[PDB]
Amino acid sequence: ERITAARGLELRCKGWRQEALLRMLENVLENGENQKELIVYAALAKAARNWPSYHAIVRTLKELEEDETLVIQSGKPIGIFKTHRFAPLIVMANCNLVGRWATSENFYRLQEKGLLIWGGLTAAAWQYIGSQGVIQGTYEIFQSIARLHFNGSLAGKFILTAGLGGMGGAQPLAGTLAGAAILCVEVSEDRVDRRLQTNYLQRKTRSLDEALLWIEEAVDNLHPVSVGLTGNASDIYPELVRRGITPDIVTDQTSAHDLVYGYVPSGYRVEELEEARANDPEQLQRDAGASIAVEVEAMLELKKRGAIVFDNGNNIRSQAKEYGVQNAFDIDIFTEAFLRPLFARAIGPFRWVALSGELSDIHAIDEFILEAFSDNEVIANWIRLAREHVPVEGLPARIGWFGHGDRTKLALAVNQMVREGKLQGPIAFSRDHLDAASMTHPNIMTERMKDGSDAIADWPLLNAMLNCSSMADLVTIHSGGGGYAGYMTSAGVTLVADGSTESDIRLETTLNNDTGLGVLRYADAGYEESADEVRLKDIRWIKTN
Amino acid sequence: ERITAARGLELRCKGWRQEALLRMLENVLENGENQKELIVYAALAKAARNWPSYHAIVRTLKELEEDETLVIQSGKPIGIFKTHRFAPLIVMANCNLVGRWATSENFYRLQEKGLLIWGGLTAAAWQYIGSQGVIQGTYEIFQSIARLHFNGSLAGKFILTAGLGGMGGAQPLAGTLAGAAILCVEVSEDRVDRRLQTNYLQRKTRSLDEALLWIEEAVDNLHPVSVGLTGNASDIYPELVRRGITPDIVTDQTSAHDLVYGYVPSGYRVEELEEARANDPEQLQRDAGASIAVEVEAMLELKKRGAIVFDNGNNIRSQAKEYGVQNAFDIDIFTEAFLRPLFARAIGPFRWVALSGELSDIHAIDEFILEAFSDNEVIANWIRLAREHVPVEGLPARIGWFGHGDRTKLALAVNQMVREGKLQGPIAFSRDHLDAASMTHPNIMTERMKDGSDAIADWPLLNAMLNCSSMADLVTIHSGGGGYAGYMTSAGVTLVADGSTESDIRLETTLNNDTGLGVLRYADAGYEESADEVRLKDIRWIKTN
Ligand SMILES: NC(=O)c1ccc[n+]([C@@H]2O[C@H](COP(=O)([O-])OP(=O)(O)OC[C@H]3O[C@@H](n4cnc5c(N)ncnc54)[C@H](O)[C@@H]3O)[C@@H](O)[C@H]2O)c1
Ligand SMILES: NC(=O)c1ccc[n+]([C@@H]2O[C@H](COP(=O)([O-])OP(=O)(O)OC[C@H]3O[C@@H](n4cnc5c(N)ncnc54)[C@H](O)[C@@H]3O)[C@@H](O)[C@H]2O)c1
Ligand SMILES: O=C(O)/C=C/c1c[nH]cn1
Ligand SMILES: O=C(O)/C=C/c1c[nH]cn1
Repeated sequence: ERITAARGLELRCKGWRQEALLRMLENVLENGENQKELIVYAALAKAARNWPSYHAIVRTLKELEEDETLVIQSGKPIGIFKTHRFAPLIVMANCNLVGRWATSENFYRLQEKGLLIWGGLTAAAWQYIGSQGVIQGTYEIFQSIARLHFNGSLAGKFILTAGLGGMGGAQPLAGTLAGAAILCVEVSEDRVDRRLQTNYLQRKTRSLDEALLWIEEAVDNLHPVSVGLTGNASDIYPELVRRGITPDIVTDQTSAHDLVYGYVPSGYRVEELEEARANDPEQLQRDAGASIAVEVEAMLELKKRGAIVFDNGNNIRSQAKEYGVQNAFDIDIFTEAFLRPLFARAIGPFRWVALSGELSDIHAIDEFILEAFSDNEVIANWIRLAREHVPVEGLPARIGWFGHGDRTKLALAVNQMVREGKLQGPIAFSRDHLDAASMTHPNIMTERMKDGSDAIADWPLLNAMLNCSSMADLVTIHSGGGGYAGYMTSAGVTLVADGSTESDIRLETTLNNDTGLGVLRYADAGYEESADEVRLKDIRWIKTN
Repeated sequence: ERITAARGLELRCKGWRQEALLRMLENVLENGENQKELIVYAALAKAARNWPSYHAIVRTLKELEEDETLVIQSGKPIGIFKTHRFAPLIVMANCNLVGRWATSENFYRLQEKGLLIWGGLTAAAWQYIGSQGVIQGTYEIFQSIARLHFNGSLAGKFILTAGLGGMGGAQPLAGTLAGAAILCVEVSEDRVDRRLQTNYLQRKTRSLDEALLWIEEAVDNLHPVSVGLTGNASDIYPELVRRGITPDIVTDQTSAHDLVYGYVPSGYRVEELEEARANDPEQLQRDAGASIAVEVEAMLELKKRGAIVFDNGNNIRSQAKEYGVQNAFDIDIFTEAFLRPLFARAIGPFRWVALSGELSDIHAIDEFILEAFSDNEVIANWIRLAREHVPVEGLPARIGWFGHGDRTKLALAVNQMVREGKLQGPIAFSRDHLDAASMTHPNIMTERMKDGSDAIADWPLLNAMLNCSSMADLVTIHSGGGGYAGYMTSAGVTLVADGSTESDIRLETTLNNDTGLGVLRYADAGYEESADEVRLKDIRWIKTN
């Protein structure tokens, strides 16, 4: 029987802050792409190191007092420590390796030995809310491209992408919300069907000709459509190049970061991957890397024929370069090219979860946002769209990109709504780690920083320490695993709006500092949007020169 | 005019917790090996990124309120954030680079660009107390060797080492406190004289024959002696091999971790190093690496002739291997070979500083320890020796290795002594980062862990987050710079015992968790001393299997 988050108002823990974390753990497994292996998303991002660790985490949370801290180490609960009730209930650090040892080869060996797990960004910290977590980011990428290259509209524009997994599955809905005709190549029919049946996906086919006919009809009419094509991206993309078909936009969101558990090489059936991992994992990686190289060569050709081509944050260019595509980094990254003006003001992927399990709670917050942020036409547009079109996945939840001060405003209003019984139960707040002071990754978040600080990992470490100092409920530091090993370090944070007045202080303190450090990180690198935000919001940026 | 720590009881800041950190900053510069370059020790471990950063840190500390946190990033003050008064006053993260970019070459380039500094372990967190900080560790190494190989006594035993810098300068006194005849090779006459005049060193010479005559007379009589020999270790060590002279113990504590600013190659004069760094830094590194290789070859030969040979934590074996010494790691590391049974109980380099500047404060704490820990003959022996023989360096301070619960006991007694006026002024507590949950370094602290977890850097990240959650005054996360780039990540903590009852809670909470996580880190790796300590001290170690 599949794990699901507890619904309703019956506490299993000593309080609602503890219960919230337990339900978020259950919720990432409920929305997980392979719950049975503790895998939440991204092929091998796990919620805990193993089932023994999971059960001991669950036991510990049920007995944890508000003035204690549980320490979790690469997904394994280690000990319980006395702190105080304005300190995190959990601090965790997942898959951190000292630099010269931070290689994929070392990662697999240590995971085999039982010593670590990769936590993804939001898997091991239990902050994943389903595909919705990434859908506004992708939609904002598509809209930024529209503004930059297509007069503000993707109507009649053709997007090609691949991957309909935990995160990739958001792309068809992001595409059609932006008015685009979007073709998503996916190797697993199982995944195609899942997205069809949750209505992230409109149409499916096994025929490329049929898919292109549908795309053509939509483009010609300026209608949106999403098509899932069963196939391998390293076969389909070169074929479009052969046919001289250049989409207007091309990206990829396959699991290219991991050549053992992620990217399916050309000529392999999904059914034989386990077999291949067991017998000859080395050949499988070589085959996956060669197929990624073919796919990116096709992307590069599409780029030269005029497509807007970009990396959607999966190290696909890094992999392609390793397997011989020397100009792979001619392809843009979505951060530097499209979203960095948002990050520079610490506008980022803020999210919240209705721990009661009641969708009416999300809808009440939706209505609050439309009323209280009505001068913010971006968030107002997004919330209208999400309320109408994003289905419930696990616990009702909402993604909503907010910047400095706005996160705090929302969370304080919601906490009061919990306190006043306008919401049925407490609300958990969190975010992706793809946020201003909380991620360092030279080929994703921090590629080509203005000051060259691409590799500086101080910032997420600072974000974690400051958030611990700011009364958050859960704080985490992650580093890359699998093919992300050695590429990134990030930090996450969870807050529980349980209605109490003491939570008001925690929410205010953490959220102002979580975004505040984000603004200063980009201000330090010389971004003028950040310097403007500092003045607008009276952030205390220290001047030295 | 040289920077010195303020003495006396006049506050320059808004409170004594803030003043304590300001004085510790001044104090590491006062005891610094090259204050003029902000360099505290270890060739390039700096207290701040640059003088502009230093002045802005000083200004900020003078105005910082107890409910605020200053964020420092690789030695540069970034911003001031509202937290609460049971949160750190400072969180800092120094010289952290994502793994694939954590190389010495990247480090130098980024330091050149003005983007980072190496913080050492205790330099950028202002936790260095002078040479005393390391002297008990070295003495415990020598005593462990004595127990293992020489019937409990180094009387009549010959120790050969090199390096009389910030940390290396402790070796002659550690040697003679243990009864040994110790020869210290040092290239700079300036350094030799400094140690002579602070009485860390008994005798100096420029003649190897004279040095060996002195060593021989002492050995023969079972007397202790310390001799500083002006010379290059890569010349002297092979010469002893040539002469068939095998000391009983051989180590090195030169700055072998950095081939640009540290290790002086054979045939270079110290006077020309600056010139060489400017013109041809690449040749200088090659020359330094070749000379380290020669020195370690000599060490390896001495080992085969029966010397107890070990690496004293300066990556000398790593460097030697890189420059061709394939069996360099046949030489023991002091952690795994001698001190790990202490680390396994979180016994570690705890230290405290009399912020009043009054030596009588240290002496009162000394007397307290002798009375309150009298069943602990190890600490009782050490304190007697240190009070008698360790000179004051900068602010009066004391090193004293204590384990779980004992650190807390000491700090609570001292805080009460501050409160009751038995001490003139507040006391700062800290430690080296060479401590149980606070250091990851596969070729120093965590070489050859029982469970193979040598590379896992989760633990210092956890130590920092938990200490932030535990009401510490300053928390830091550092990673390696120079030749340490990619090798290590560590965490430090500072507490201010200012006498208040609220500080009692902070000191208790932080110290129990700083050592408590340390015990659990070694317990997790399977060390039986740790499992014993857990039971003895009722540490809440979670069981999963
Ligand atoms: N680290 C970041 O900053 C960041 C941010 C957002 C997304 N992501 C990345 O998004 C990528 C995907 O995330 P996920 O959660 O969707 O992964 P997931 O593994 O759940 O799904 C990956 C999908 O790709 C399919 N696939 C694999 N090889 C294929 C091929 N050759 N052709 C077609 N389809 C193929 C798989 O069948 C699966 O459905 C990952 O690399 C994740 O890291 C990363
Ligand atoms: N990272 C750890 O875990 C740890 C712990 C303790 C000590 N240490 C290391 O101890 C080593 C020294 O620390 P420090 O603070 O003494 O450095 P320091 O640079 O102040 O002094 C180094 C001394 O070595 C001398 N020297 C350089 N090359 C020489 C040569 N070829 N022959 C003789 N003398 C030579 C220099 O003149 C200087 O006096 C460093 O590598 C530091 O990291 C490291
Ligand atoms: O939105 C999430 O939960 C995760 C986003 C992400 C991207 N890459 C890894 N995790
Ligand atoms: O005792 C100190 O202050 C520093 C010890 C240390 C060892 N290596 C780097 N710092």
